[PDB]
Amino acid sequence: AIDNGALREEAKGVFEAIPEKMTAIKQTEGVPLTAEKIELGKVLFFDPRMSSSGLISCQTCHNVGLGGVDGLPTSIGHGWQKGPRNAPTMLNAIFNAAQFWDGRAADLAEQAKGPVQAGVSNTPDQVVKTINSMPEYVEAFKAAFPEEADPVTFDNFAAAIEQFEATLITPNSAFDRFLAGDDAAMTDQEKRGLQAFMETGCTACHYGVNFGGQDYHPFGLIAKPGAEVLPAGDTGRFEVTRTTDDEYVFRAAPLRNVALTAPYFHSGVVWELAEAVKIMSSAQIGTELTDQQAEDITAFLGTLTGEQPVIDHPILPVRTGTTPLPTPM
Amino acid sequence: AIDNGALREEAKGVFEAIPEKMTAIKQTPEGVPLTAEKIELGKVLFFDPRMSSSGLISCQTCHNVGLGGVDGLPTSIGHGWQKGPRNAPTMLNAIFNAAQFWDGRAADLAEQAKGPVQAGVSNTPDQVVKTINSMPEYVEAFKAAFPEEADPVTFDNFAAAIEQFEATLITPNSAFDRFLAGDDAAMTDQEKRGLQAFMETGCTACHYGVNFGGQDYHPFGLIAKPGADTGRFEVTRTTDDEYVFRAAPLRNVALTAPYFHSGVVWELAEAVKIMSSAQIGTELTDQQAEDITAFLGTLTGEQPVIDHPILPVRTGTTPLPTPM
Ligand code: HEC
Ligand code: HEC
Ligand code: HEC
Ligand code: HEC
Ligand SMILES: [Ca+2]
Ligand SMILES: [Ca+2]
Repeated sequence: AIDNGALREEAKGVFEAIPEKMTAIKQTEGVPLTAEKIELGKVLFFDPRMSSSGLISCQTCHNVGLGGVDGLPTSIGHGWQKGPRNAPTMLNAIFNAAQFWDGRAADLAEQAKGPVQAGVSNTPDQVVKTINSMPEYVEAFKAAFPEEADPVTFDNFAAAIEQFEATLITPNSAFDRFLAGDDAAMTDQEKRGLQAFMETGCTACHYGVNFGGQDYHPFGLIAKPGAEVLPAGDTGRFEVTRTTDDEYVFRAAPLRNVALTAPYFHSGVVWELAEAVKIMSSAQIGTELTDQQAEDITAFLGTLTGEQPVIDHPILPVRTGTTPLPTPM
Repeated sequence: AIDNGALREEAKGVFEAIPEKMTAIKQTPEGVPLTAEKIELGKVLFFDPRMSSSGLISCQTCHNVGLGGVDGLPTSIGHGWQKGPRNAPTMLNAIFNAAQFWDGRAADLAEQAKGPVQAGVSNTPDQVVKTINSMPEYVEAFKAAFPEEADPVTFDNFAAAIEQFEATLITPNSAFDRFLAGDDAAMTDQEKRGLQAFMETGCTACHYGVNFGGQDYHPFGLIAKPGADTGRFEVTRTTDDEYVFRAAPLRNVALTAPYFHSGVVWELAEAVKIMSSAQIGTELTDQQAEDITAFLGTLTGEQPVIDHPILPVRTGTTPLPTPM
């Protein structure tokens, strides 16, 4: 066992490296990324005054220094949520065709907007009024949206953030460098894991540029008896189960930077990556791993960690006399 | 009115410009030298929300570098020394404040060497250290920053590193400093009338030196006027001068609403008018209040531009965050 050329050839049939840099989005030549929109989006992403309490920004739950996530079990950040979910990483989110953790199959079907806009309530008006009250924001929106008479809209808020989101990509992980042609980029163990990941059927669901993130499956995590009275490391506390009549579905989690984004699953109840791998060894989904395979895939998944964005923290617009006051709650 | 040379000369006897860059801290002689390794580790810690039991709150949360070094909210509770919720003061130029707390009884204030980060600091220290030790990138950074120490991951060192980072959170070259340094056109006529009124109406009794405050305490604080505008609050003497408040440092005041220890005033103009009162020996005309308000905007310096640190990755034995 262990031919690099064979392994690379096989991995190239199913995965793709993350690009070094994005130049446009929404190619279906798409929409040019521009410095002005990117910078406004960054400002918006870090501004806690876009929340009612004035403490919560996108950066709070999708923290760029912590793998694009908050490292906590669950939160509620978007109107489309039925309940609390683990925050997915913003890193590489631009590549995910499937935009939600879970839903009724037939409802996710005819659903266009992502989490930022889905459904979106009072918020848009409240966001715009907050933006309008600060002249530095108004000036920024006019520069980012030069062809727009009326540029401070919730759609434009969402558009500027999406442009910033497109810069939050993590090229040059060990796996990507292996893929490009560097044999020494991965260990023997990590290569054994790549091989096992591909042969045991994980790729049915975790494939393409993001190793997941593209489609939904009638399978999701549940607690076994006493899960909440058992050691947070303890094996066999949770397992995956097929939903009844396949009617409810979960997105196959995009596994890029997975080593950075514990805890795991839609409920954020698993803290060890090895345990998440063992849980995805299941007769029900059609994957079974030996102890060895589980160990090697775990080591493999560490190679999906890319170069983290280096981001200057923005200086936020000063509030003015009629900026809406934050709510205590 | 407005002999520039004379006004500048007057300002220099009572205020100082913010230095371009700090080189050492704790000069009591050559102080402690600032180093790259310590500043860097201090920045990581400052942004790391895993330093709180909830895993959500970092120093950055309440002292937000993109928001003038503050959270912009009326009050919070961040340090075991607080008697009650207080408006979070700015991190910007805090290094220069000899007075360390919003308020307290004169005596408890008198006996005390440790600032907010360390005062009264419980089980926190062990929890913090355990958390840092569980991540090898932290242990490496601590070894690099404190090379002379066999046991470098301590709560003392956590605070010492953050203190070095804090020393880079300074804001030189405000319009007032540029005027002080010789640029007559750095401030408008109104702003200069404001400087002049600030100096002659007695504000400098308490708001003086490099930070326009931050240096001592006074038996005077903000209280609400009953009712459930403009006459909503007033400054008042404490019950007998045993209870005192720190003269707020006015650097970057334009950026750090809301105002006063309770964070109940939103408009700078109103905070100025509040500080006009015979109680403290100040009295402003309508025109002086307005000129002083414009002037206080010349205290807004160059905001630090900081690369957001990439945090150490947690491991199997990193303590889990608390539901809260
Ligand atoms: C916590 C209180 C959050 C706030 C603040 C923000 N987000 Fe979020 N985000 C959060 C959760 C719990 C989820 C999962 C929702 C679900 O049930 O599917 C999300 C999801 C996203 C995504 C999708 C990522 C993907 O993999 O495709 C994106 C792009 C996203 N969120 C962006 C985002 C923006 C731009 C925010 C500021 C306006 C924001 N989030 C805040 C939790 C929280
Ligand atoms: C389709 C039937 C799947 C196959 C085959 C595999 N996975 Fe999977 N994975 C799938 C879903 C629907 C989910 C989310 C489930 C939930 O309840 O949250 C996942 C999730 C993971 C994770 C967690 C990643 C995260 O960010 O939380 C990991 C580490 C993972 N899956 C690994 C993995 C392995 C190694 C597989 C082959 C053995 C595998 N998955 C197969 C869908 C499907
Ligand atoms: C909100 C939950 C906060 C957290 C998180 C942090 N701080 Fe804080 N800080 C907060 C308040 C309400 C106050 C005033 C305390 C008082 O009543 O006097 C402070 C004060 C400071 C200061 C004093 C600054 C000055 O103007 O001289 C400093 C230097 C400071 N705090 C530092 C600091 C550090 C390093 C933090 C992370 C360890 C941190 N604060 C968190 C509110 C909150
Ligand atoms: C000594 C008795 C003082 C004199 C004279 C002046 N100020 Fe003051 N100031 C003082 C204290 C003790 C405080 C905080 C009190 C509290 O309850 O919080 C302040 C605060 C301010 C502020 C608010 C700044 C903030 O960051 O919250 C401003 C804008 C201010 N002071 C301005 C000001 C002016 C214009 C003065 C001359 C007319 C003046 N102060 C005098 C103490 C004292
Ligand atoms: Ca996660
Ligand atoms: Ca304030």
